[PDB]
Amino acid sequence: PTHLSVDTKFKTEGLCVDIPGIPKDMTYRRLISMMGFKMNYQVNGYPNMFITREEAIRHVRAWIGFDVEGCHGTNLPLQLGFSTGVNLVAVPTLMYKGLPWNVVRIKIVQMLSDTLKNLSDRVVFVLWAHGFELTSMKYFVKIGPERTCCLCDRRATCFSTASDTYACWHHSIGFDYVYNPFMIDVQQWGFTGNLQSNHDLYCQVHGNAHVASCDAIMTRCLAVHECFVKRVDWTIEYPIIGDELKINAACRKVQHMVVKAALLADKFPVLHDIGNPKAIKCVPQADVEWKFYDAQPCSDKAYKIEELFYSYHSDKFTDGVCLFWNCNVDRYPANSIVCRFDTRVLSNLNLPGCDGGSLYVNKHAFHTPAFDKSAFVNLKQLPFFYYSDSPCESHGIDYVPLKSATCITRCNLGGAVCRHHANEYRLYLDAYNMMISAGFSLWVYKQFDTYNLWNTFT
Ligand SMILES: C[C@H](Oc1ccccc1F)C(=O)O
Ligand SMILES: [Zn+2]
Ligand SMILES: [Zn+2]
Ligand SMILES: [Zn+2]
Repeated sequence: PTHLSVDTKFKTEGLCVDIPGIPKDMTYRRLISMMGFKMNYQVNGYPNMFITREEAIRHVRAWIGFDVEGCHGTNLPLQLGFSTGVNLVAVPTLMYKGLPWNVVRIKIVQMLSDTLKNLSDRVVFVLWAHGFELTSMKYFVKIGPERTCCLCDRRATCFSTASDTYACWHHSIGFDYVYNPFMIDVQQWGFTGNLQSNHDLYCQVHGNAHVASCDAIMTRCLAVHECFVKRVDWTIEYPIIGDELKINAACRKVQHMVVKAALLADKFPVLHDIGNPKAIKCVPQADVEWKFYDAQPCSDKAYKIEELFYSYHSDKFTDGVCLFWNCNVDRYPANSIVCRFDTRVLSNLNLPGCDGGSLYVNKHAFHTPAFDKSAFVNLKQLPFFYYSDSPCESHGIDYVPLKSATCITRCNLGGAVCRHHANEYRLYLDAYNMMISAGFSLWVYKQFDTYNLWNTFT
């Protein structure tokens, strides 16, 4: 029970308008053969072009929606649409004019390689299969045993007929065939009605401009909805592909800094920590009464503050301060410290999601509801600052004297930042900029003022 058996049944009703007469009784084995591919009884790491829903979820970074619409099918031009927004027109002889397959296949390899090189070791074509997309694969896809890249140790994803060589997404410049792609037909999952009617039940952000790329985007969106919005699996781990470790470490440093300074500046007697049920006190030495409230990361809509706080805990969330560290609510109370992931951010960790939301993949996959500026009406943006009450002592990298109004330390109060605090400030600032650029936004109660931290040095 690891791969999808080629002898598994494939429902063909969705294919019979493009392919009339198609047998009702059909396996993946017969479908792959009908698509013009020969598997040759091969136990060389590629047992099936099609994969299970579980294998698809583990490889969500590889997902590329793909749709083919007949422009006029042997004698007719085809419009090839991808979830990157690209539309290519292939003649048998972003909107691109009609061109023969030998040049279309070069564009396909370039587009996939540039989209996927920093995300995944493969491609998973996410389909809402009606026939033409499956019969078009023979024109740009080659299959065979699992291979390695000619220039590196990564698995091969592309083939070149010019050189008779194989390459990964990073080394495929000039390559013309997609090699050993994977695919999944969403229409096999058991749906009633067409793609648009199922997609529109959960999403208003993607429309139907009636082009192939619109269908491709909708197909991947419906797949993300089914796999990450309604169903949520936090047991699945994802490989490190970027700055995951530094971002996570930075997040822990900023949370401790900000919460510690808020408690020192306003002396709240109670902190209401709302969110992750596995949360730990981020400022363990603080005097404050720390109370926890369990809420898993919402993946569909942001929590209504009325449901989190009301229906009869100190009960009085108005006493002291509320900490919402990645706990996405519709409207934060005025007495809050907030970290909210901005879904609009462009990065290799943040994948496009459903209904304005995004799929943030860092160790685990978290579908996050659309960033909404109106959630922060009772608060303000948290300014950058660095605070430290530790002794001014170097212990144990070169130096240029630090001058900064935001280095809140005893040495800066005394008129000259020490070397230890300058090094810690620069480290903190790098961690802070890393967290911000990853897409996290920080918000605080309007009365927050770092001028109140200077008198903690007496
Ligand atoms: C990020 C990108 O966003 C849109 C794409 C098409 C239409 C509306 C969108 F918001 C996507 O979902 O692929
Ligand atoms: Zn390579
Ligand atoms: Zn959508
Ligand atoms: Zn110092």
